[PDB]
Amino acid sequence: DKNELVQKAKLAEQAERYDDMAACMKSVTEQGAELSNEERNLLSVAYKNVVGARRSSWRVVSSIEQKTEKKQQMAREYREKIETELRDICNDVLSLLEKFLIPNASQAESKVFYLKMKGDYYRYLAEVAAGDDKKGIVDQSQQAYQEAFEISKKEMQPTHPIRLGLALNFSVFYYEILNSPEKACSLAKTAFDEAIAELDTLSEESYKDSTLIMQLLRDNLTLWTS
Amino acid sequence: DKNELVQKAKLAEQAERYDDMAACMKSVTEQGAELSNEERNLLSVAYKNVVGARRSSWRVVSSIEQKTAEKKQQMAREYREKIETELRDICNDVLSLLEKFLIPNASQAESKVFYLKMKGDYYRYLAEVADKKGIVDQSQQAYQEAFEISKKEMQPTHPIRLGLALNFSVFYYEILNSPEKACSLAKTAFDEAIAELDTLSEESYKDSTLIMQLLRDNLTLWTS
Amino acid sequence: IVRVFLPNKQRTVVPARCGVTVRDSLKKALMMRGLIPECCAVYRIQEKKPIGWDTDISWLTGEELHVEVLHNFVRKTFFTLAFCDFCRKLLFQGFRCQTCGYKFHQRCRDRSSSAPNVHDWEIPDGQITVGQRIGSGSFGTVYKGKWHGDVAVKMLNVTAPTPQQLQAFKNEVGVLRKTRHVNILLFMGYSTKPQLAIVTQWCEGSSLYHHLHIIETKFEMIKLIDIARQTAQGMDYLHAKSIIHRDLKSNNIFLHEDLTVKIGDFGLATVKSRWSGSHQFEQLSGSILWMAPEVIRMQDKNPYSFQSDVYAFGIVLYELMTGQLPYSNINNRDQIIFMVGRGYLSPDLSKVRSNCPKAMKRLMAECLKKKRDERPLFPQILASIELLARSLPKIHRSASEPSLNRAGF
Ligand SMILES: [Zn+2]
Repeated sequence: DKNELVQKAKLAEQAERYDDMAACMKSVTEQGAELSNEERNLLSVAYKNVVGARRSSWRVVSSIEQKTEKKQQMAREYREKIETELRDICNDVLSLLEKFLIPNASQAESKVFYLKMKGDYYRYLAEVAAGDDKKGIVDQSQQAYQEAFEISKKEMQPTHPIRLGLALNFSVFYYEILNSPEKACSLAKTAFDEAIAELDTLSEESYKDSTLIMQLLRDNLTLWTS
Repeated sequence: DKNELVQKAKLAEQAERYDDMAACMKSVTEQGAELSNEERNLLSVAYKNVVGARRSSWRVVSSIEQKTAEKKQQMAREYREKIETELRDICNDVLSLLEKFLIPNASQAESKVFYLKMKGDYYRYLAEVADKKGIVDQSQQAYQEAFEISKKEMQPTHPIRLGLALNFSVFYYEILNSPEKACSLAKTAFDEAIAELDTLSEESYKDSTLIMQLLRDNLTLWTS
Repeated sequence: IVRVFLPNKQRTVVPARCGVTVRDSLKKALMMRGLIPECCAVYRIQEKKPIGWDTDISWLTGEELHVEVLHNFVRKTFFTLAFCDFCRKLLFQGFRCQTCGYKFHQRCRDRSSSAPNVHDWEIPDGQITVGQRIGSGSFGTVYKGKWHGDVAVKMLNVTAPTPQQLQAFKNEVGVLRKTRHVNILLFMGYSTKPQLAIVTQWCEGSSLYHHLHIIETKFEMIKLIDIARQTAQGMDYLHAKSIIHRDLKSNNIFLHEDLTVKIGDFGLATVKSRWSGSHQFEQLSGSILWMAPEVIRMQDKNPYSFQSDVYAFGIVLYELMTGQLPYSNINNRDQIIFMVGRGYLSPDLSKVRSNCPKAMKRLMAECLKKKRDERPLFPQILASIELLARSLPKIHRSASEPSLNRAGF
């Protein structure tokens, strides 16, 4: 069935174990119907934590790799052991976001988030590669936001959380990955201020996500300016 | 390769990737060397998280299980079964390991208590997920053998003794339904330490007070 | 021999020989209630020179000791939303503990952040059916009546009109009109031509103070967290538009038949500190339990500066996790004012219930901290609760066997 996959996803979410849900949700992407918003963030959170679990795995081991000769090799081999795991899972979802749900869709904002994920996960793969191995991915990611970002500044109000979500993520995309703070600074201030003048109507679309990301812009800028 | 199995486990220790310490250290215990204090500890840290995090995963699935068509229940019930089998297989992995090479080659008096403490410990998780009487009595007998060796060899101001006292006591309250046995066990172990607090070492001061704190925090909790 | 003034309203005679220092002599008696020479502090009378733990007590015979209270770091990756607890930013990785519940900072390069996951009113006379007044309270009098149904009117104390003051209300009523929320009561309107009987919605259900001391009925503590969350969220939205409650009490709070809490009967900092001109300099009112130490001092020109309401929340947490008010032993209104504002007295936290998580007992260590510079704004206080509102089936056992520190300083 379909709701049994959906229901099991929620139950797996309960018990701190999302790897089980990710394999259950990865099947949901491979169904063929129209994904809906409520479980859409379940798709977002599922691989984000699954990758984040491996991201946190890679980020710490990278530290001790540089904090060091056979012992260095142990770190060197293990680090690549998880990067392949980190890359394979990202390629698993990059296949999801490419051939499965982008084609079938009819609401611009629904397309905005998935395109954000396409830029997201390609960017995630871009964190591990080096030199030539990432240029084909980074360029693919940049287009995923640029396609969505142009839909952002045009087709949706600045109050909606995803546009700020597309804004904060896209901005940091410039600072760390692309190493272009000037476009990040300009976009961050623009996205935040164009969204600070229309904060009158919040409760109709949860105020929670707004102020977090809104705050997450200024403090990030506080770091991005120092 | 045993030291190669070391770095692959201490590294996996700070990665939230613990199933790599299940593989690594389980392959150290089945070699035939001497289990020093360090690798002895990593075995406890590795499996406890692997089984405890999966144990705690069961508890959340249990709370929602009791909070109720039967379609919703059977799905929650099924997931309860799936983690259950993973719990036993990830605990019987330790239980079979305990028979093979751990205890029969125990080298030190304090050392064998540590494993004998774990024996009952890992039965307790298996005992509380459960066909029933056989598992629970073995735990107690494994605990009782730990009890026998503890009082006549284990010092009364040691984390393992207190931890064994702690576990064995919380064993009584939750499974054996004997709080009076537990509080008496807690008070007796706690009081002697208070007489012996004047003599300890900085290498034993840290973990000892934490257990007593929890043990005293355990003392106060069960009073009512 | 030396004395000890233990928390939890206790005192125990203890010996003190020669040579032995502060640490062991007291620790042999400190431990029996869950202390340690590195989580407490005592002072001597000189006026409080800090007497530490290494010092020798050979010169401390016939002395008095007020033992006034001042972790192991496992790792994790916070799947749900979870904020830091050293700078109150957003936290993803980092340390923790099995008992305390307190996160810790990790850069003290410094990686950046990302997007966290998710899931006018004119009223003329004619419909004003005013009934018996309930009673006094924080800023004045309240009237149960009827306006378009069972809706609670509310007549202020100083109803003396001022043509510019109505504009001030238009400043304070327009802001406090459209802010609808799941918890906050749906405000209706204001009595215009008759004296101001503010049309705020009335319903059934028992109050919180009514639910704990007139009847004094408690439940399973799973519902206790529900109260400390929704009131953290409902009053969070009020600080989302800077609209301070200014009168948070266990009285006005409602309960919607074990479904959800409801907060209301708030605001109007204009009638409070009435216009004696063009000024609205403030004053204390009602009782000083909920109200904050830096509002007691009478020197806070803007007392409700986004943190004096945090302390008001904590005085609701204490009423939630103790079943009793603060200071049931000191029962004089005028004198408790002197001893709370200057910092001589803080609520005795060592009497809280025994079967509550250490994390919320840490929440009261900050949500009731006397200073206003380290109160966690409701953004952080809101998020923390869902962390240990879904973490009930995880730490419900008896303090079992914890691991070692797993972290090196
Ligand atoms: Zn921090």
